[PDB]
Amino acid sequence: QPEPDMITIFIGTWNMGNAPPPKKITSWFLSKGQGKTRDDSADYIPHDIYVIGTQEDPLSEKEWLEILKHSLQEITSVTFKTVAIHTLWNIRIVVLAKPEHENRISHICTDNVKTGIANTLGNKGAVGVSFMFNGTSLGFVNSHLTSGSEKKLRRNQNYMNILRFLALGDKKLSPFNITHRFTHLFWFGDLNYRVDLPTWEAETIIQKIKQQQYADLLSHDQLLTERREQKVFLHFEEEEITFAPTYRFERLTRDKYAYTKQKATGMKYNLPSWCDRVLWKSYPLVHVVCQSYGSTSDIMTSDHSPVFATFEAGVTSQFVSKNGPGTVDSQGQIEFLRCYATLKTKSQTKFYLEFHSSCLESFVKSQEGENEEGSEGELVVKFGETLPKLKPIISDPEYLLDQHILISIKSSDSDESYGEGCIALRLEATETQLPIYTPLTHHGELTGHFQGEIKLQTSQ
Ligand SMILES: Cc1ccccc1CNc1nnnn1C
Repeated sequence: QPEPDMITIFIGTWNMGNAPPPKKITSWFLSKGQGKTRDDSADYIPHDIYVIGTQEDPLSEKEWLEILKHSLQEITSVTFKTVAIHTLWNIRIVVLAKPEHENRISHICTDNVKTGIANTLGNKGAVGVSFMFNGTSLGFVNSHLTSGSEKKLRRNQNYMNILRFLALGDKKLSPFNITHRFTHLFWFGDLNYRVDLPTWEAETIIQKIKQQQYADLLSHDQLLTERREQKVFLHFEEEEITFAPTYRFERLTRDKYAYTKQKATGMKYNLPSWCDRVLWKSYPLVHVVCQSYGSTSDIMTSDHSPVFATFEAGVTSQFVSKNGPGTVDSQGQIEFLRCYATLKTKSQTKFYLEFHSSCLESFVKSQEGENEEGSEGELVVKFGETLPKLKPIISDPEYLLDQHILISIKSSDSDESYGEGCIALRLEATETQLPIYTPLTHHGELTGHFQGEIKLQTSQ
């Protein structure tokens, strides 16, 4: 029975509005409703992995698991295995997988982050799950960010706290946050970004929604504008939105948006918004294709509609050779030529690199680089041809060309990372000097760039 080179992943996010669900929620898992929807001919084909994020979830873990499993069993006639479940307050994540994957999944981690301080600590934050699926690392984050149209900068701060402090994936990747630890990272939830238009325009917005004319609304969506301005979710992708705003509905219908200020809302307006979102970030040149992104039309217990997204995702096998794992394969090597880091820092410490990869027995520290002044004020750290030759555990090109090298540039004075990035080994040629490039980030913000050339030797 061959190991897969692709899987499909279902991501759901639903703010349940503290109400129990209706008796039937199958439309959610079938990607049916509005937006980019799944073809009917696929309805009985199970996804490999289902990741369900809820917010304002009033159910126990047991109660929700029973509903989810019975829902999937009805669609697919498969009894899914529970990989992980984790709840912070009323924010929950459930991962379910086909039983045939049970012995492909390992290294399961869960964590949560509570956002805010005093007043603002006690209901918002995030939960996450990570695991290995054969040779591929997968991370999943469900966040419930700060509410309210005038709090976009708080949401952005919530995002940075979650990616700094959520402890998932391989703890040996010490310089790297969750935005670098996984082959594929899915980040979803009630992100709570709003359509930034005047309150007076509420009825005009409703009109536009009834006409399925979303362009003049999406151009004011805070998440799209903040992402464009590099304020949040740097280097994440989102499918185009082609479904109506998923908040704020009158319960028990979808015919009415409930936007007007009420005592129950703290006298705040809730103009129709795309609060409920799915984004992802995958390592360079790894297959990932969004095959659905939409909202259900028939689940009406909450003031939000559920959102679904599904993905094809490339996966790799747990590779064994005669040599690695447990030794190097002298027929393999990775060389960096003429490499330099450009850093936004004002600091004047010396810097060194660390190379981390599961194709290495352990991470590799470089010598210090040579600091020069860039023309437009910046720090350029030159490595020349000084970088250590990396010795992969396996030389087979079917394995090595699918790997990645994480790079951290660290201060010699403090050993703190000033920037992290990632280089794919999925090269156009072996035994050939080829350009490489990654942006560098720290705490998920842009801090610089790393560029140079690579020369990869495989057994072929
Ligand atoms: C509503 C539902 C529930 C469980 C499984 C499938 C479906 C809809 N799919 C379907 N019905 N007839 N043909 N097809 C493709």
